[PDB]
Amino acid sequence: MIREERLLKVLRAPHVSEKASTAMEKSNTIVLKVAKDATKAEIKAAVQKLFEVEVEVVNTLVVKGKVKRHGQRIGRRSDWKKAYVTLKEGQNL
Amino acid sequence: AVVKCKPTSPGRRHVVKVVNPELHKGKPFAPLLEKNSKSGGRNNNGRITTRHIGGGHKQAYRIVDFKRNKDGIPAVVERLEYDPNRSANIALVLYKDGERRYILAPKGLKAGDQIQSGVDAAIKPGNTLPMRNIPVGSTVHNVEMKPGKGGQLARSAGTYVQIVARDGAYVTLRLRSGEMRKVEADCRATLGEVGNAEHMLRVLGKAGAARWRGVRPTVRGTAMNPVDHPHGGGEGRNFGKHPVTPWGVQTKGKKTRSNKRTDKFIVRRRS
Amino acid sequence: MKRTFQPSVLKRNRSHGFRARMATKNGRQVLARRRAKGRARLTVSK
RNA sequence: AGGACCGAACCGACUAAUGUUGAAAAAUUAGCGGAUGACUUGUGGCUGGGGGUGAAAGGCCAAUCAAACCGGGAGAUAGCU
RNA sequence: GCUCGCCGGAAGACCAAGGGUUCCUGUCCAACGUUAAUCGGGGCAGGGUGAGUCGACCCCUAAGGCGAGGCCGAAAGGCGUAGUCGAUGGGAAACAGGUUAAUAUUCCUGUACUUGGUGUUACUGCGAAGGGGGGACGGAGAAGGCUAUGUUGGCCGGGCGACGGUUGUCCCGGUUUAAGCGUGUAGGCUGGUUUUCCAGGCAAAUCCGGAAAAUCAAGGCUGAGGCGUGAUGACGAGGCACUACGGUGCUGAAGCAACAAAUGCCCUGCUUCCAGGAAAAGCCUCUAAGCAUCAGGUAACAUCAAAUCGUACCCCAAACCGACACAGGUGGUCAGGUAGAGAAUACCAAGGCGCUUGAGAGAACUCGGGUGAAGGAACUAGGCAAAAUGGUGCCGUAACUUCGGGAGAAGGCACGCUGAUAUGUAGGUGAGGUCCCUCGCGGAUGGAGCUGAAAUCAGUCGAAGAUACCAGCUGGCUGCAACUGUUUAUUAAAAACACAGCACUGUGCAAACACGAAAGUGGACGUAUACGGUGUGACGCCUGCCCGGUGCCGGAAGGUUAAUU
Ligand SMILES: [Mg+2]
Ligand SMILES: [Mg+2]
Ligand SMILES: [Mg+2]
Ligand SMILES: [Mg+2]
Ligand SMILES: [Mg+2]
Ligand SMILES: [Mg+2]
Ligand SMILES: [Mg+2]
Ligand SMILES: [Mg+2]
Ligand SMILES: [Mg+2]
Ligand SMILES: [Mg+2]
Ligand SMILES: [Mg+2]
Ligand SMILES: [Mg+2]
Ligand SMILES: [Mg+2]
Ligand SMILES: [Mg+2]
Ligand SMILES: [Mg+2]
Ligand SMILES: [Mg+2]
Ligand SMILES: [Mg+2]
Ligand SMILES: [Mg+2]
Ligand SMILES: [Mg+2]
Ligand SMILES: [Mg+2]
Ligand SMILES: [Mg+2]
Ligand SMILES: [Mg+2]
Ligand SMILES: [Mg+2]
Ligand SMILES: [Mg+2]
Ligand SMILES: [Mg+2]
Ligand SMILES: [Mg+2]
Ligand SMILES: [Mg+2]
Ligand SMILES: [Mg+2]
Ligand SMILES: [Mg+2]
Ligand SMILES: [Mg+2]
Ligand SMILES: [Mg+2]
Ligand SMILES: [Mg+2]
Ligand SMILES: [Mg+2]
Ligand SMILES: [Mg+2]
Ligand SMILES: [Mg+2]
Ligand SMILES: [Mg+2]
Ligand SMILES: [Mg+2]
Ligand SMILES: [Mg+2]
Ligand SMILES: [Mg+2]
Ligand SMILES: [Mg+2]
Ligand SMILES: [Mg+2]
Ligand SMILES: [Mg+2]
Ligand SMILES: [Mg+2]
Ligand SMILES: [Mg+2]
Ligand SMILES: [Mg+2]
Ligand SMILES: [Mg+2]
Ligand SMILES: [Mg+2]
Ligand SMILES: [Mg+2]
Ligand SMILES: [Mg+2]
Ligand SMILES: [Mg+2]
Ligand SMILES: [Mg+2]
Ligand SMILES: [Mg+2]
Ligand SMILES: [Mg+2]
Ligand SMILES: [Mg+2]
Ligand SMILES: [Mg+2]
Ligand SMILES: [Mg+2]
Ligand SMILES: [Mg+2]
Ligand SMILES: [Mg+2]
Ligand SMILES: [Mg+2]
Ligand SMILES: [Mg+2]
Ligand SMILES: [Mg+2]
Ligand SMILES: [Mg+2]
Ligand SMILES: [Mg+2]
Ligand SMILES: [Mg+2]
Ligand SMILES: [Mg+2]
Ligand SMILES: [Mg+2]
Ligand SMILES: [Mg+2]
Ligand SMILES: [Mg+2]
Ligand SMILES: [Mg+2]
Ligand SMILES: [Mg+2]
Ligand SMILES: [Mg+2]
Ligand SMILES: [Mg+2]
Ligand SMILES: [Mg+2]
Ligand SMILES: [Mg+2]
Ligand SMILES: [Mg+2]
Ligand SMILES: [Mg+2]
Ligand SMILES: [Mg+2]
Ligand SMILES: [Mg+2]
Ligand SMILES: [Mg+2]
Ligand SMILES: [Mg+2]
Ligand SMILES: [Mg+2]
Ligand SMILES: [Mg+2]
Ligand SMILES: [Mg+2]
Ligand SMILES: [Mg+2]
Ligand SMILES: [Mg+2]
Ligand SMILES: [Mg+2]
Ligand SMILES: [Mg+2]
Ligand SMILES: [Mg+2]
Ligand SMILES: [Mg+2]
Ligand SMILES: [Mg+2]
Ligand SMILES: [Mg+2]
Ligand SMILES: [Mg+2]
Repeated sequence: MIREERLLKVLRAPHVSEKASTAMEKSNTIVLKVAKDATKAEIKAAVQKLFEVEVEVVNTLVVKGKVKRHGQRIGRRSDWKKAYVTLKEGQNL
Repeated sequence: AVVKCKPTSPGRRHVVKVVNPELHKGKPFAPLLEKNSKSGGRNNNGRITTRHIGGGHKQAYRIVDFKRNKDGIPAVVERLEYDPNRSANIALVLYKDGERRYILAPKGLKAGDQIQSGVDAAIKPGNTLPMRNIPVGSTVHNVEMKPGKGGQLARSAGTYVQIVARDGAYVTLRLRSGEMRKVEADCRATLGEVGNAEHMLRVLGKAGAARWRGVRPTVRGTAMNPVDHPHGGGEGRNFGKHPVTPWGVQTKGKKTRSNKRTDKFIVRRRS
Repeated sequence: MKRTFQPSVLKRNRSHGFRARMATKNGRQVLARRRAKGRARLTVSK
């Protein structure tokens, strides 16, 4: 039982890329940017609550920020978490 | 027994090994083993406090019963065994009550013999008695010095102690070193010499043989520089000094015992 | 040939890390000196 | 069986030539020694400076050692340049 | 794109450590790249790392660290008990195929497995901070049984050849399939089974250890591989159609046998030696307190859960350690063909490269090599360097010797190819068939097929048959050190150091000695056949005289002599 504020915080944005598009067409999987401390169970519960779909499994990876130089000054982007969410082959969000 | 190797190599030319066919060839008794890792001569400060120690073969400690205080229950010798931790052989004995113990093997003790400790034990090798019950003139080993503490004198291969006099609460022993010592008659002693008396006839034959036993090379003092040893320095082979230890104490004849606490028990020094 | 710096993160941490510094008063004095100087990196941990 | 023998990996470093503002602040090339052992190696640990460790050369202790390095006494002192 | 060359026990592939975006795509060439650059590990933007089973985390410990109280110390602190950390070690479980530009044992397909929680059903003595077993352990050697793998044959598909020949004993290619599940084989170990009793395992125990009978004599444990299934599946040469020249879609033959064979597996096994070869938990089992027709235990079934972190890329290197895109260093794993003893070496496969300045010329001189008339150490400090020797089998081999050696002493002979012995022998393997029954992963016979030395005889070619690569120079006298080792990282490898052996000496255990204001620790869980120090340095024959000097040991009658009074 994960409370509604937690569920409303964990999801951040959908991830837009060609690998994501291919996954969504081919394996019924959406790719999301989630909260850095979100767990698989929380992502599953949040997806089901706020998209009223069904989920069988979640796969998570943490992306590491890219070190970038901006006008001769070292700067590092933030690490974020990415989730691969599989839907139960009838949902089609 | 004592057998010379054949000179098939320079390292084997001079090796003499002592081989006992009667030693158990299998693994030791698992319930009576601990672990004892090596020190390297280093103390809890991490400093070398004894030199020429290091390396060697891994060993496991066999709990030997030096107290021999299971009185009245006879035991039978199961097998002689090789102990890497001492120069003597240990015999595994089995008590009538189903308990097994390691004891130092006396001379002539073979598998199947009966041993027993206590004041009522018979006068035969392997039997531990109080020294007031042991007759005067007997040859003992594994002697105690404080009653109930455990045997401490004459534990090495071939060693033993003579009982030369019993006057009062004290018995006079002729220690292996030649020193005559007094000890309380209540302390225990096992009858007979320690076995493996041929242990001193072995010849290591090569430097690696001594390295196997954890002994490291000894550098002569006269081969060093003066900053390292009192004997150091010289152009060519020079000595011109009185021999001393690496810490300046004269090392040929200067006595170092100072124990007024135990001076009273020494009837006569070893000479 | 074999140079003197053979990197190893575990040994680096166990020898010059924040907790190894804080384990002793001399280490804490090291940390105090570095804080007073204003070092942006107190220890090797970061 | 063997601190046995010949010989790769591996560990070493006897000779010669090259290089010597080097390809390299110690190497390359051709030969050379050991190669089941007192062998070699990975990982971790311990020993701290008049101290360690040293099969001992005053060797080694981070390219530094007849007393490491860093900071301080300190602008030591310098009848010398 | 086509040729050419190089590595192939690596200069190929995969990890660990270390690095951190270098990975992939688009774009740009100012600076960086020792030149140009359209290129790049460069700049800029975007993308990319998916796990119940891999690793960490986690449970458990080693060395060692920290350490409540404690002991000790001017202070700071030092040591350490109970504890608690600490892998480089022990502990549950997944494979094959497919797919991206970049991830995959992580995604998809197929087929599995492990642990734990619940909830029903049946039966039921459960219970530990305690007992026992187990985990759980060396070096060397040898052999048998296998597999990975390779070769050939069969089979299938294709081919009939740029120049003489090539429908054949001809050429090219393919001939693959896992974990799991079932079976239990080569081998290894072990006598079982049931009663009774017990000074042991801190108490208890039905568990372990011990004792005594009875009975049966075969039961158990472990175990590679093979076989069956997984799998009518997948993969598959190739063929057909395409975008669009990257690659997509469809279909898909054969998919067997023999032989050889590991350094891999059975095997933590076996034999043997002495230098005598971790710990703790998980696991199995026994009970105590306690609970007691409850809990809890076992079994079956259903259901749920397995979180978090890493995952790109380099990794003998242009990405790590060397200031460099630096001829250096860097642990582990894999291990094809031909010849060979071989992981050497030569040529090759898979695979990867041509080393980020070139074009000419063809002087001296320098570097690295080839050959050299006659002579052959005359060179030189010195045969430094070079040249030479170099394999296998057989014959043969001196002084001396510690009887092992010296010794590969020295020296010599044979060596290719073809045929026959023998259309391929001795040997190895071993089908069908038949027989036997304990009927099967069985035993006997049998020899098809496959593989296959070595030798002799005869012939034959060349200047030369160990033809390349590869691969001891030998002997004599002598000093030193016995020997194998070690050493001045970076001018000294030796005759120096060590050494086994010898001797002197200290040390009676709370040992001497050493580190330490101390507590403590090492010596040593050792006990005079032991330990420390010193000198000498295998072995053989030996080791002579001097105690005056200095040192040490012993003595204590006398002289002198501190604090103190
Ligand atoms: Mg999944
Ligand atoms: Mg144990
Ligand atoms: Mg010593
Ligand atoms: Mg010695
Ligand atoms: Mg010297
Ligand atoms: Mg010293
Ligand atoms: Mg001196
Ligand atoms: Mg002289
Ligand atoms: Mg003189
Ligand atoms: Mg050898
Ligand atoms: Mg040799
Ligand atoms: Mg190496
Ligand atoms: Mg040199
Ligand atoms: Mg070389
Ligand atoms: Mg070599
Ligand atoms: Mg050799
Ligand atoms: Mg200082
Ligand atoms: Mg000198
Ligand atoms: Mg430095
Ligand atoms: Mg240095
Ligand atoms: Mg000084
Ligand atoms: Mg001053
Ligand atoms: Mg100063
Ligand atoms: Mg000044
Ligand atoms: Mg002056
Ligand atoms: Mg090309
Ligand atoms: Mg080639
Ligand atoms: Mg890393
Ligand atoms: Mg970058
Ligand atoms: Mg790239
Ligand atoms: Mg690009
Ligand atoms: Mg340029
Ligand atoms: Mg330009
Ligand atoms: Mg780039
Ligand atoms: Mg993950
Ligand atoms: Mg695992
Ligand atoms: Mg500990
Ligand atoms: Mg402590
Ligand atoms: Mg305290
Ligand atoms: Mg722990
Ligand atoms: Mg580990
Ligand atoms: Mg593990
Ligand atoms: Mg990749
Ligand atoms: Mg236990
Ligand atoms: Mg182990
Ligand atoms: Mg063994
Ligand atoms: Mg072994
Ligand atoms: Mg096979
Ligand atoms: Mg196979
Ligand atoms: Mg055909
Ligand atoms: Mg033709
Ligand atoms: Mg063919
Ligand atoms: Mg199969
Ligand atoms: Mg029993
Ligand atoms: Mg081997
Ligand atoms: Mg990868
Ligand atoms: Mg590579
Ligand atoms: Mg370059
Ligand atoms: Mg390089
Ligand atoms: Mg090969
Ligand atoms: Mg050859
Ligand atoms: Mg090669
Ligand atoms: Mg190729
Ligand atoms: Mg020229
Ligand atoms: Mg020339
Ligand atoms: Mg020549
Ligand atoms: Mg000539
Ligand atoms: Mg000539
Ligand atoms: Mg001549
Ligand atoms: Mg001559
Ligand atoms: Mg001359
Ligand atoms: Mg001349
Ligand atoms: Mg001359
Ligand atoms: Mg020469
Ligand atoms: Mg030559
Ligand atoms: Mg020859
Ligand atoms: Mg000779
Ligand atoms: Mg010969
Ligand atoms: Mg035959
Ligand atoms: Mg075969
Ligand atoms: Mg002479
Ligand atoms: Mg001379
Ligand atoms: Mg020598
Ligand atoms: Mg040598
Ligand atoms: Mg060394
Ligand atoms: Mg060296
Ligand atoms: Mg040098
Ligand atoms: Mg003697
Ligand atoms: Mg003590
Ligand atoms: Mg000498
Ligand atoms: Mg005198
Ligand atoms: Mg005197």
